[PDB]
Amino acid sequence: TRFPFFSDVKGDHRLVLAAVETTVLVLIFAVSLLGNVCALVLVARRRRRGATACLVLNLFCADLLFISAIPLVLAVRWTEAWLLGPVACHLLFYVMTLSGSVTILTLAAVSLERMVCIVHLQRGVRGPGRRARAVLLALIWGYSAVAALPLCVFFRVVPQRLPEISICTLIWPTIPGEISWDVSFVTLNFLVPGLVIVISYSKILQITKASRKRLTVSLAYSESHQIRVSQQDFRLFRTLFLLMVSFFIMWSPIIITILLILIQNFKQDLVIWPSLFFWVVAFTFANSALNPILYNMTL
Amino acid sequence: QVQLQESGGGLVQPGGSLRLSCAASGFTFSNYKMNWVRQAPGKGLEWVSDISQSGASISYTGSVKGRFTISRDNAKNTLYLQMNSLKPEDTAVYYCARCPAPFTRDCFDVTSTTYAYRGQGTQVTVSS
Amino acid sequence: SAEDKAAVERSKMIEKQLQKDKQVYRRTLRLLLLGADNSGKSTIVKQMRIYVKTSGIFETKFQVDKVNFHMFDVGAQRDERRKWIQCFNDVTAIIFVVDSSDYNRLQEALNDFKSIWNNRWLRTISVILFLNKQDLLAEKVLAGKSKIEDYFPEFARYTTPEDATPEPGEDPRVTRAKYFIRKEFVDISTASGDGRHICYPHFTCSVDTENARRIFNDCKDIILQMNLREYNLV
Amino acid sequence: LDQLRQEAEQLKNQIRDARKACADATLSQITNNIDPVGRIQMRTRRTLRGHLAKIYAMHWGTDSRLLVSASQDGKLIIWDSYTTNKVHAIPLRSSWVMTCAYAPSGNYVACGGLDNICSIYNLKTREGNVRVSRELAGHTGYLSCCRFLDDNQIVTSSGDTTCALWDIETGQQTTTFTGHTGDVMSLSLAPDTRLFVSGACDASAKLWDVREGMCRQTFTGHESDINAICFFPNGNAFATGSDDATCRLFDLRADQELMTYSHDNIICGITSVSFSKSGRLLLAGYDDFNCNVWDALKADRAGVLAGHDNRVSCLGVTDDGMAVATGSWDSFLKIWN
Amino acid sequence: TASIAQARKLVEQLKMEANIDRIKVSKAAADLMAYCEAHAKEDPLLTPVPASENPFR
Ligand SMILES: O=C(O)CCc1ccc(NCc2cccc(Oc3ccccc3)c2)cc1
Repeated sequence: TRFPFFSDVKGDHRLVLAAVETTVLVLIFAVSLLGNVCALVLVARRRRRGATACLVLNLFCADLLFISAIPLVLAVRWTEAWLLGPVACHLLFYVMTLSGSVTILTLAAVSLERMVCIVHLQRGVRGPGRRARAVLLALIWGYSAVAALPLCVFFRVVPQRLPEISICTLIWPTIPGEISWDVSFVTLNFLVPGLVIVISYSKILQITKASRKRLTVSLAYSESHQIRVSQQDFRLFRTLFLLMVSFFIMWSPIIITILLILIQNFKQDLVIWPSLFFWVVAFTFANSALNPILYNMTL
Repeated sequence: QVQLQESGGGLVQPGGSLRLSCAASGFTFSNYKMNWVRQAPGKGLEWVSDISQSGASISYTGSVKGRFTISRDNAKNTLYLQMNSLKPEDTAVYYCARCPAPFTRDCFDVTSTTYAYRGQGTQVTVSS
Repeated sequence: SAEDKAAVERSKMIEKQLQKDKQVYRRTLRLLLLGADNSGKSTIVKQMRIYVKTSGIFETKFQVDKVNFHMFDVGAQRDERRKWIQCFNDVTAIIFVVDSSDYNRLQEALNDFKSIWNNRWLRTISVILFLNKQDLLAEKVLAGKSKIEDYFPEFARYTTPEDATPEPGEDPRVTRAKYFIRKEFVDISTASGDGRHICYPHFTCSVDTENARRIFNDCKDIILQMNLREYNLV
Repeated sequence: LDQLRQEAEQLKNQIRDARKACADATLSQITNNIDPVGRIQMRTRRTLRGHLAKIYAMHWGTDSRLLVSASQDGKLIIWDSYTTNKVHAIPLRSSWVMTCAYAPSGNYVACGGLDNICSIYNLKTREGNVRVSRELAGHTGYLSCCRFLDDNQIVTSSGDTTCALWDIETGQQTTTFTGHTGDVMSLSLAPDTRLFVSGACDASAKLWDVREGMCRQTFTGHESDINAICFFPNGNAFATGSDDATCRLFDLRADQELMTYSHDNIICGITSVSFSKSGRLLLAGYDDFNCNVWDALKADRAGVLAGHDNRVSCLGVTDDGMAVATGSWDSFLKIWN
Repeated sequence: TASIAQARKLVEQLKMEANIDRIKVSKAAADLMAYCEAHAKEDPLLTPVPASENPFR
């Protein structure tokens, strides 16, 4: 047998569990939609000047594309089987992966440009213009849409006996191809952006702390003045650590789940509730509601 | 028609005391911050003291600390200065001054080029 | 039609020119110079330079490390300042020069700085404070002819802080005087306790060379604070 | 000295009594049966973009189609307001420009500021280029306002407490008007163009005869600096804006103040004033970032124009009466109708 | 001698001003009302015009 993605059979208490799942998902969907619409409308009034506030548009668009896969999942959870057809089983996971990869890479690019523009604006050099933004967005979308083809090519509907009904599952041609895709995707879409984010925010913190010291080392205000000067940098220290750890808290479980699935397909000793997979996905769908706050909370 | 008229002053033996009273008309007295300035023979204009819109913030120059006090009656539209233990170097002409704008905490009112909202001053002489 | 196409072509040419001009306007830094007649701000202008009758304003241009500074000085105006000072609400910084070795017109400088700090249209603008003519201050303190306590009585009980690190070679009396005078200005600086804008003080002489570098570094710090506040991080 | 001061006091008291012996009734009493104008609502038609920094002044042409604006980045732009096409963009020599004007014949424009100089620009050149033709010099303080009378005569007011009338073709002042004590902030020309009025940052206003060069009447009543002034359409009244958050209607024949426009909420000063074609509305611009529309005969606010982001600094109404243009410190012009 | 000149100029200007004719407030108020009521039907801002005659629509 093979893993029943999104497909599991409920016992006597099907109604209660189904109601809980549908309520959770519809609430998440509504809140995320409202948040991203408000953020888009708010950043749409900036026709006056914006250089660092252009990729945030791409981020919010990716979130609104990501949150769109709720209804199909709800249908499959309610009707307990694949009753949709090959097209949906070909499109769903591909669209979800495209949206996720876009979100991650956009976060990385925003942080890197903030860090690099704190410096070259201080050196009086021309900032990146329309051409740089166009090239960057084109490369990001192209790589995202080329690196996730197997989920649209190899996902298919077959009949099987659920641990007989029809299920959407994934068939690979060879083990090396599957393992290579898993390893390369994980390493080039989760690890490198994390390093970039952490390094950028760490060096911003270093420079700010170094700048705050010359007010006493060199200019030498007083001993009772340096307290009266800042009184407010704790907000910056809190915000930087918050933005640094949110990425690694709210995007790791799905990677762990992917690795567990591959291990199961390599060793048969494991067993996992499909409800666990559903709940992991429902937890990941909260990024689409959290992102438009952490990047606008102090506005 | 803004008007600021002074009263008091005169001749005082050293170590004496006296009082300066200024009456204001033509504006709502309570919205404005008020000052006392003075001009000494053969010198420019100098700042002496100031009081804010209620009386909760008072400031003096270093040469008159512990000697001169200022007060403000908003009902009687009047500004007061009390002088104790005078010196021969306190002989001058005294003007009362008003800030240009209301609801504000800064001044630009020491100039010679005929600042508009200022009085004609009184003479205070200390010698014997 | 047949005429409207020419009008749109005209407008497009004008827009192209405007874009090319914005490219260079957004890249220079503007500074406003302030002081009094007994100061030495003209010497600062002359030192930084090699690096019409009834004219109302003067401009001086220089560059450091391929960054371009335009410094503006006010020429022939009247005594009052509460009207033409509003034109300068978007400059990067205000450079304020004070003659620190007279003891008689130092209260005027305090009052002027205190009135600039609190103006409604100049609440976001930072100030770089130069305290010129320090050798005269050293000689005057060492002479003993005039006493500071005659104008600031609270100097009669000011002790130099223990954690302070003096410059080598100083006589402790001179260091007392210097530290007291600088504290008198930083006290007004921080009494708001806001964080929008800051005051950077220095001690400079009549023959000096590193003033341009000081302005460069303080401008760098100012630009950094703006960049942090722009990204919503603070 | 003392006798002269006493005589001045006696003359002031006599003038005060002569004024007070005329207020037999108030403007409100005469106008207690006037139907109100109700609510007034206006919407932006065009938003004009292109300046790089804040805007200090604007002026409408006589054709009611083309307008001129001046910004502090050092440029002077001439727009067509029907299609938002830029007809002209002239670069200046000094960037601290405070005023602008538009010749009634449509051939010239002018500008000035902290450089103490008034510059004249010729638009109708056979070579198709705009070039400086005249620089007028002789003031010893910054320039506040300037207004053409015809193609050859121009009247200016400076921040050295003076106003002047200039002959452009020769280049020399022909008369100087003196008597103010503070910096002159604004002036305005009469419809017949034989008198003007001036308000000058010492809480007083004056009426000047152009030809003779002396002062006819002086008007007091405010209590801080005066920022704007303009004529009522028939040329027998004028409105004043100040820094104590109050506008005031003054008359010329009764020789005293007629009306005060204020509210207990406003604690910010007025930066611009202008009337309407029939005089039934008075429009004002504020430091609160929004403009106010007042009924001018009953002293009841009747509308708000509230679409700007920063301080509102200039305000204008066309000669036929179809649109209102506002300009502010965020570098955007707007047209309302 | 600045005080003498200033005082003399002020006295002469006040004397020049204090000898002018004045009318009552009622006549001026009536004239202002008359001008406003005579030109009421031609102020577009007070009486909006149809969208055909409006060039900014
Ligand atoms: O080992 C295997 O064969 C692969 C297992 C496998 C596991 C899950 C899926 N579903 C796609 C899916 C579902 C939910 C959120 C998603 O978002 C992201 C995923 C990765 C990186 C960034 C975002 C993707 C597809 C395949």
